[PDB]
Amino acid sequence: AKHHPDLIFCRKQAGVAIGRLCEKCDGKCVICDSYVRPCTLVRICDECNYGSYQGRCVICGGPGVSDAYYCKECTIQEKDRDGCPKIVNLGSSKTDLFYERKK
Amino acid sequence: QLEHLQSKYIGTGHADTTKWEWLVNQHRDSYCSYMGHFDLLNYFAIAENESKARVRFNLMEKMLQPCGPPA
Amino acid sequence: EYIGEMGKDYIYAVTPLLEDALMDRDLVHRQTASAVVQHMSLGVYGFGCEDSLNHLLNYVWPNVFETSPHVIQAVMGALEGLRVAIGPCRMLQYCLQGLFHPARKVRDVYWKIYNSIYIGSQDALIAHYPRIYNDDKNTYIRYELDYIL
Amino acid sequence: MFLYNLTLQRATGISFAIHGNFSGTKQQEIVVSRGKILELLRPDPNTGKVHTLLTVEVFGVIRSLMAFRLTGGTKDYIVVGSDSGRIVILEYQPSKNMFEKIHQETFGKSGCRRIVPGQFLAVDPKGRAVMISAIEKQKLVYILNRDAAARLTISSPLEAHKANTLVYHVVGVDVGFENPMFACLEMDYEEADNDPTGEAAANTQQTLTFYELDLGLNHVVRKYSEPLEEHGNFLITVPGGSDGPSGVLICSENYITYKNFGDQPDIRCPIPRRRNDLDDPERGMIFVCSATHKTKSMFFFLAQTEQGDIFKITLETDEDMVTEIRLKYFDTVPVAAAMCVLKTGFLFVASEFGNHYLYQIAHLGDDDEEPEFSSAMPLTFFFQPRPLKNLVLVDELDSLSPILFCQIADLANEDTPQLYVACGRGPRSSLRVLRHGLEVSEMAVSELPGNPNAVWTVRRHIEDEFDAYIIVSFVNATLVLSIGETVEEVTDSGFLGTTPTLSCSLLGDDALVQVYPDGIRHIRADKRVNEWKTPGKKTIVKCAVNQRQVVIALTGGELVYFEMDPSGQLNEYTERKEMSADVVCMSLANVPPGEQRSRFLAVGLVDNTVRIISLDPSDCLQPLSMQALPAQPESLCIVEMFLYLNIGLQNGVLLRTVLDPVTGDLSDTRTGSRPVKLFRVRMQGQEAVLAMSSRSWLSYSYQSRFHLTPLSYETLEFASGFASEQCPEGIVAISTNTLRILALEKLGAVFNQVAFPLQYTPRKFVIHPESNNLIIIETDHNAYTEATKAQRKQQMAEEMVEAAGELAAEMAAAFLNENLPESIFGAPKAGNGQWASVIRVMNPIQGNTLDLVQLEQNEAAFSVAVCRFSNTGEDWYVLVGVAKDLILNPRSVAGGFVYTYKLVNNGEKLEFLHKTPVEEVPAAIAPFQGRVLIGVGKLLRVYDLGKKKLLRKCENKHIANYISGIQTIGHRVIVSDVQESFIWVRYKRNENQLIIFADDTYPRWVTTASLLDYDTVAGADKFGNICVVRLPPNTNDSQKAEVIMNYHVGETVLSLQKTTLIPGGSESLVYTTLSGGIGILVPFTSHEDHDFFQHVEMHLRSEHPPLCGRDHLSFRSYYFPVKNVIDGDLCEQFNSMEPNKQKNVSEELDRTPPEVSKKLEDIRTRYA
RNA sequence: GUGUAGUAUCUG
RNA sequence: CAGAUACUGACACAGUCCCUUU
Ligand SMILES: [Zn+2]
Ligand SMILES: [Zn+2]
Ligand SMILES: [Zn+2]
Repeated sequence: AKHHPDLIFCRKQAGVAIGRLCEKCDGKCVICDSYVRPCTLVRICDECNYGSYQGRCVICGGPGVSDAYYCKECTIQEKDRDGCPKIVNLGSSKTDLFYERKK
Repeated sequence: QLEHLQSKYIGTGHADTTKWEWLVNQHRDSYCSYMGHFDLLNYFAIAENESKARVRFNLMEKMLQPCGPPA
Repeated sequence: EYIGEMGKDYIYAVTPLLEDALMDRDLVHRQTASAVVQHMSLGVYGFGCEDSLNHLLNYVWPNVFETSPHVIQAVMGALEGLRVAIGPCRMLQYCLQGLFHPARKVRDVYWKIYNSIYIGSQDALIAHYPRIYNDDKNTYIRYELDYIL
Repeated sequence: MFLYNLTLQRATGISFAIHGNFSGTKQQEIVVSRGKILELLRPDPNTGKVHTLLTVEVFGVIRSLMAFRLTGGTKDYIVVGSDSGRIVILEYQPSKNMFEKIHQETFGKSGCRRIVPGQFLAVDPKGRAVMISAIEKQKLVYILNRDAAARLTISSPLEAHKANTLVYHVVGVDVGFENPMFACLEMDYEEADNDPTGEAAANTQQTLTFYELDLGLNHVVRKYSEPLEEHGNFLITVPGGSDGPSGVLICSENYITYKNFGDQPDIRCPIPRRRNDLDDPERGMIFVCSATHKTKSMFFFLAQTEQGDIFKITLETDEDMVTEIRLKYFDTVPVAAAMCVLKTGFLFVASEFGNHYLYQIAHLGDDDEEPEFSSAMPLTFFFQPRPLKNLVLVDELDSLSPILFCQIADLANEDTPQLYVACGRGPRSSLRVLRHGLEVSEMAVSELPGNPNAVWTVRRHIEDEFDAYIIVSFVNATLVLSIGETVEEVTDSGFLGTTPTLSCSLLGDDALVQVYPDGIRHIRADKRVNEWKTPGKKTIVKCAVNQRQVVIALTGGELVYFEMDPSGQLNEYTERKEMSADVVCMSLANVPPGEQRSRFLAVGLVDNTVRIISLDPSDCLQPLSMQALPAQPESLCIVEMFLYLNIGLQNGVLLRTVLDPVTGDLSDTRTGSRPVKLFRVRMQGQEAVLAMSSRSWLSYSYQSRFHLTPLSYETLEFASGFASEQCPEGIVAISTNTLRILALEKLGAVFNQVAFPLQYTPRKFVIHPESNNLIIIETDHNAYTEATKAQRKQQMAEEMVEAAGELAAEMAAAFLNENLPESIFGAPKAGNGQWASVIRVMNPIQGNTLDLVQLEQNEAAFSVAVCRFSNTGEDWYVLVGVAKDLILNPRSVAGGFVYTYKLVNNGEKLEFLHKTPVEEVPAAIAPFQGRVLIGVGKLLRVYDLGKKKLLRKCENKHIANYISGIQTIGHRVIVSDVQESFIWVRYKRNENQLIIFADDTYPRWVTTASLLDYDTVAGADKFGNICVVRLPPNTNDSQKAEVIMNYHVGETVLSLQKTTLIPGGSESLVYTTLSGGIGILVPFTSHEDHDFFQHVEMHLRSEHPPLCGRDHLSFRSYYFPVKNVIDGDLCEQFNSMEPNKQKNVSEELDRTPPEVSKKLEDIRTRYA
């Protein structure tokens, strides 16, 4: 999520595990959040795939249903050679409306 | 912050970078790239009557401290 | 962004609109035109249409010394998208002009731009480095590139 | 203006070599990798020669190459680490005759960066893991395994990063069924960047670190790290586990050391030194390569020094502890980059500069005469080199790797220009001559007075292995002969050859039928003659001979049908046909063993229409298809093996058509308005055709590719197949009113070479415009001239005599009268700033020097030219630029001199006239307008001839850097800088002033340039880029020049020339690479073809990824973005895929695969 | 209609 | 330090609780 300047990416390593995407975000770029021309698959480090974190969506974290992908700009710019893009942060715009709507 | 990616990669400078550590990295990168291309080493081995192994050994040895000692 | 490869024919029409878009107007105009230029340069990469991209590059550079996060976030993206369609050789000349500036706010921005250029296409900068003469006691000249057959 | 990049010759520069069972059977193949080309080749164990099986391209440089096999397997895999930034595992498929992608893992960015794995690659000998490491901080380890699917698997990579560490070499330690262990040579430099005094730069040792792979906890940790005494360069693995000890064989400078982890001593045996070395006694001795011949009975090792001397390392041990190392000098070979000890006593040597050899081992070196060294001897060993006495040469592979200069010109009495390349380096340099065609070999020459026109050679029996029958036919007379290595006149043939012979058929297994104008006479091996006389005044025209049937035609189109029977009796049909024209050209296909006979017969007529008549008697004498031709055909022939047909026309053109009763694909090409005949020949056990014209032509079908290549020989009119014991495969052909024998040995290729030996490395040469001679010059660093070497040897062999011992020193007498050669034993490299130059004049026709001029010490020749001045008449002066005390790395000189010769007596003499001293080294000499332009470093000057020296007329100082090139045209001259691309300066003769007006923006490391017509300079680059710079039309002859072309060949280019290559061709842009490749940059003609080619290239960019895996557009944009260039190798690669993928690629453009292939070959066959 | 970051201008 | 008026980021909207255990 490039809109929130609070989220922190992982950038540990690649692997043989393929990321998954949920219904809320099916054809969105992992970094660009675009909608055009998926090009390459997404790999995640073993630290991001273990037990309760297995088969979860990369951006939000819901039950994944379809494979993730990279847009053509990310392939031309070689932005996929960084590691895994899994978000390791809870966020501030998604963990506050909970307590705001509790009342 | 967008400085996370720029920090984990060596050779990245900042606002308090002195010329010496810029030039030593500039020379080290060239030395590393010399051994990559085969024709870039053929040219060096033909320019001076030496062998490829000797040129590679000299290039590896010169990487310990190029551009002299610091200040 | 949508047309992609087909933008090499309508490249001339938008230029005398970005030209007066990159003026001293509100920040929104220059913020949006930076993304426009980024997509425009990324869509035509590899087809040899850098003649107009070089002219367009002369307007993005003045709008780098800003403070709002959005405008700089767009301008750095535009510069990164232009550096792959034009080449690191042209960007290095612009960046090296004020690297060792005697101020600090300009030096920080120039070093950030240099780091952005340095991370990508690392090996492509070997042949584009300038020549620096020797000081009192140091070796600053790559003598291995002066060999003549 | 768009350009199309084709290729003519592929690079032959070997960098890596591996061996193993890459096929699956019990035969070992060699996988040799070029600079960016993956190649496979295997040697024949029965004859020793080596063939080629695959030359696939990977589109990217290769930095490592390793081979491994799984446990309990029988197939070898290939692991490739390259600039792609990934790791690739390949597999050879004999059925598909092509590689197979298996795995692909990404672990970083792309480019030869510092922290990027891919440089050093090591594999576990047992085949359980693989380690790929960078030059610094980026060690990575994978875990290979096999699963229930019998397929290779790759696990997640394991990081082993370590900051501030330089890696020299990585090798895999051999352990027997334990955890994998790897070794590396680290050297920290953190403390060297914090002490301004510089004392930390020295006294810094490097350690031998062993890395432990925990196979139960899935992590890698380092255990042992001990400092060393002196620096090393590479390591050799030792077979351990259950067969021999485990350890390393670190090869430091002037020493070899064995070290093992745990508790074990060390062994240091000094390297043997050559006896009475003529070089400076302060140069270290190091190894360059190694080998391994591990065998269950006994194992040894190999090594090679700087001078190219093979040793034999044997270890001594009792149970685990190694006691001593026993060296022994094996042989002497040219310096190589890799060796492969092959089974069955074969050794493969791949030289780094020159041809590639292949030796066989007769003796293993047991109970020799020379002693063996050991570490037990206290305290500078010596040995005496000698001829081989242990190996023999059985094969040599040509390779024009180090090409420094090229020039295409026509000097002989023909129309096809030849290539005069100046390749080679060192004492084994040569200047080869390249011409299109094949190599011609002859065995014997015989004189046959008269006027023969044809000859036949058919086996007596179908089971015969030696050809016997020869029927030499004159215009009317005949003369039967035979081949038995004693070819003479034969009489007992009993053929009654008193009539002209038109054919010699093979009707049955051994039945032969002769043709005479009065009928048909059968001639069986047994006394069974079936003669059929034909009364009348009209004779026979031709006859369609075949292995099972005969078809004949008479004057006016009177068909006669013949068919044989198993009993052995002839037959004839009772139907006769009528024709609308006359019989001119015939053809007949072969019969496969799987069918009773052929399918159809081809008949040609005057109306230029081919007629197809079936052989079935039910519908015999009935045409099926009709097709006219633009011109009258002359001869016809059919080739087999998917089958195609060849159509020969009256003029010099040959047409190729696929085998089909109805008309189909047409392939038109030029064969010179003369009749062309096509016969059946044999090659390597395969069928081929042979066309004869003003020049001989040979066409062969091999792996779905057709090459129409001529023969480098004079005019020929007839040829025939040949096979015997003396020659492996030859050709029986006749000559102009005489007899000859032709032989072919080399595999099908182009650019035949004839080598002229030289003495040093040629720098530049020029061609005399009147006597077509050469002014070749030479210059090499670290060398001694013919006089200094002799005087140094004489002085050295005098002080050692008076060594206070026995007055009885007679070895000087035996030493001064025997000098070893230099082309096999290397050269005595001495000094650090020594030079030697030689000026040579050579006849391009045959190799024989005309004059030799030897310069004195520390004089390097850098430029030569031939000029003619104005104040003097026809006086061809020769100017040579000579430096003085040139040191390379700390560049500093003390001036130079320019020589001047006269070149009298039409090109075989040279007298010294005078020399002019200069304060800087000259590099560019260019004559123009009866004067000479001299570029002395930064300064630029113009000189004029005087009486004792040269006069300086004009001076200009505006070049930013060192001048390394000058070319002149009209009033505009171009100065090639070393960092700036180009500088345009104009010379005016009114006030004698040089002014610069136009320059370039992007700096370039230009090495050569060539103006195309008037304003575009086709330059080059030191890194591989090729660019074209054009000046704007509105320039006032501050004003930059635009760039219209950019590309990245990937190899250094030092030759550019625009000259037609074939008669009737066009203007090309032939260049030459630094590895041995020749390419062209031909442009497009029409506009509807450029779009098709661009679409094909764009579609293949995604439908056919590179073998290693890398963006082709990014690869071609390595330094500068591509511009107005379309790759042609990728387009030509379309011919090699699967049929379904071919159809899928073709269907978008609404074309058939034959339609795409035909024009792809047509564009190539037109410009070259 | 509401909430989650960021930015510009006048006045006190 | 505060108030007011405009603006940007294809920002998100009972989001739902998925080792918290006897
Ligand atoms: Zn989601
Ligand atoms: Zn993206
Ligand atoms: Zn992760």
